[PDB]
Order: sequence, then C-alpha cells, then structure tokens
Amino acid sequence: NIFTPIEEALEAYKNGEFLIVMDDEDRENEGDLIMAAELITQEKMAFLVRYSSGYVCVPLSEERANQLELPPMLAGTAYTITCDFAEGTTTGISAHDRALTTRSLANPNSKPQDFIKPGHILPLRAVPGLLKKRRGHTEAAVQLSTLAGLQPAGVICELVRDEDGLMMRLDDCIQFGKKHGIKIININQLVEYISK
Amino acid sequence: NIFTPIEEALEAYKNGEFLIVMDDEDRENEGDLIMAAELITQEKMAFLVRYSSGYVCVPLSEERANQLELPPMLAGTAYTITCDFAEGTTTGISAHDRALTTRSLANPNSKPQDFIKPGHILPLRAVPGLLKKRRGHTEAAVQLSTLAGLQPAGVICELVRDEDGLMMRLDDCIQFGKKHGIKIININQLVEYISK
Repeated sequence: NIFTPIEEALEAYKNGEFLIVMDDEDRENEGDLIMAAELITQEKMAFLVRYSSGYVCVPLSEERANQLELPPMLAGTAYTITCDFAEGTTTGISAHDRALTTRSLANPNSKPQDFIKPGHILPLRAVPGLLKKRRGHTEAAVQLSTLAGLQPAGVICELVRDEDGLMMRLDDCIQFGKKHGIKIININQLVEYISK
Repeated sequence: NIFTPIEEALEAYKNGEFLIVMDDEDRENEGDLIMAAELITQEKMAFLVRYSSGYVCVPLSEERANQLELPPMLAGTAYTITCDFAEGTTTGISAHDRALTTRSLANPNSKPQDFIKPGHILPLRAVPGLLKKRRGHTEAAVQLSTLAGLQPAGVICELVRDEDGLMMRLDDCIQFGKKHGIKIININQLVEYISK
C-alpha cells in the first residue's frame, strides 16, 4: 500500500511519468524524482526543478558517456564534465534548455560536438551491470529506462520540502506522490524484480 | 524607485541579506539572488534553492580558487571542479551542507585538503579586476563582497517563477523584492559607483 509494483511503474515511466525512488522500504530514506531522459519536456523540467534541489543530473551508461566524450569530471557519484546542447539553447539553465540538453543526451543521433562543455546539466556515469553491480540512484535511472525499452538515460533530482528545504523522507514522499499522482518504488524492490 | 543606491545595498549585503542583481535597467533582464558566501546559513541556502534554479554557484577570485586547488573544470562562465567541504557534510546536497561548503570556500583558514572533489557546489572564477574587466554576475558577487569588506567570495543563483519555471525578468524581480524585503541593484549601476 506504499510502493507501486514494478511492472505498473515501468508502464508509467514508459509514458513519461516521474517515479519517486527510494533505496528500500525504510521510513528514513530520502526520495528522488526520476524519469526517462528522452521524455523530459520544458514543463516536466520546470516541475522537477520546482520541487527539488535543482542540482539536476542525467544518468547515462559509461558506454554512452564515452560515445559522447563526457569524461569523469576528475581522474561515490560519478559526475562527468557538465554540458549544454548547443543548438537551441541560450543560457543553458532555463527549464527549456536543461530539458533540451537532457533529451539530447538520450538521443542516439547526438554527437560529441553537439555539446558545449562545461554547461548546466550534470551527466552521471552508471556502472556496467547497473543495479546488479551498484545500487545507486544513477544505476536505478538507467535500469528503469532499459527495462522500459527506452534509451539508457535518465534524469534525476532530490525532493525537497517547501517549508524548510529539508529533503523529503518517506512520509513526505508518500504525500507528494498522492498530491501529484506520482508512483513510488524502491531500489531493493527493483533489484528483486530483475533478479532470480 | 526601482534600484537601491549602492551604499545602502552594500550595508544590506554586509548584514547577510541577499541582493537581487540585474545586468542594467532593462526590463527584459533576468535577476539573480546574490549574497556573501561567508554569511549564508542553512535557512538562507534553503531560501535560495527554493526560489531559484538550484544550480547554486560560488564566485571566488582566481587567486582564492588557486589557493584552494579548484582548477577550471575544463582546459563564458568559469566553472571549477565542483566540491563539498568534507567535515560536517553527508550528502553534500542538503541546504545545510551546501551552506557549510559555501561558507568554507570563503573562510581564509580553509585548506585544499578540506574539500572533496567533485561535490555539490559549483565554484566560479572571477577575473582579476572584477567588474572593471568583465561585467559577469561572477565578478559582481566578488565585487560586492570586496566592497562590503568581506572575503572575496559570493554565492549566486537565478530567480525562477513558481508558476512555470521561467526565469524572473525585472517586473517579477521587483515583486519578489517587495514580497521578501530584498533590495535590487544592477551591474551598470555598480560599475558607475566603483568608477570615476
């Protein structure tokens, strides 16, 4: 009565809905909004930013990040050099621009030269094997997109309370899910599904 | 009747208030919240994130960034490798943690080894000469702190509308300033003050 079954969640995700994603069933977990990178619109990015930390990240497979020439920022969260999609962006930071960059990172036709670096999106490198190898929200995002038959790219950000800026724990995530009609899953639940 | 005189604004800034900062008087300019890095509290960071893009940046002089071993992210906005202050942070992304990191970047006693890289704050390198050399919001932040007698470090983020996630132009910034009791200045106005 809290968590949506994985197959129903995948259909929602396939249809461009967010999911609220927790690590497991624990009440003290903090929730992230995750949706498919290729499906995020200006409006959906506006929504993500409105209700989150705004430090918007785009999980990609290591293979995809390599293809796009997005190396690790340095040589734990695997940040690459940041980027903006060049054509059709101005400030890079607008909801429109961040959404366009995110969709572009997912698009199999995108080329390394299509992006300006640094920029205003934070791509993250998901490890090969995804949630079977590392139970990160990065791997969760790419796993969700893969299971949904979509490009191996997601977009994520942490839910934050309007009242005081504290991250939303489970109870607040339940309330947020009900208010906005967004389904909730957890990573343990997702690992159980993909395993056996 | 729109813009606060610079000397009054500096006193507000010295006292840990935000200023809303525009490029010049143009109605189409978009506004950023800027305050002194050393003075940003958990609550003030929560406020900044709540009403902004959340892509929170910390302007520092090139000299200071060099001292802290924060090189340009690559080798236009001069991003360094991102960072979190190690001691007293957990997730790095919480209002508490981002505020602590920001204050730490300003603290003259901070050392390079005190920071984890990458992290969740985006330091920016202000050019020597500040607004006399480049009229960026980065230089504006460091200029404001310098004029206020504070460490040459600021913290900034773009105001965004709750309704639709669009960045706030002048009229909305005026309304935001009135609602929250925050003074508004512009960069041309600031350059006029420091020049002559």
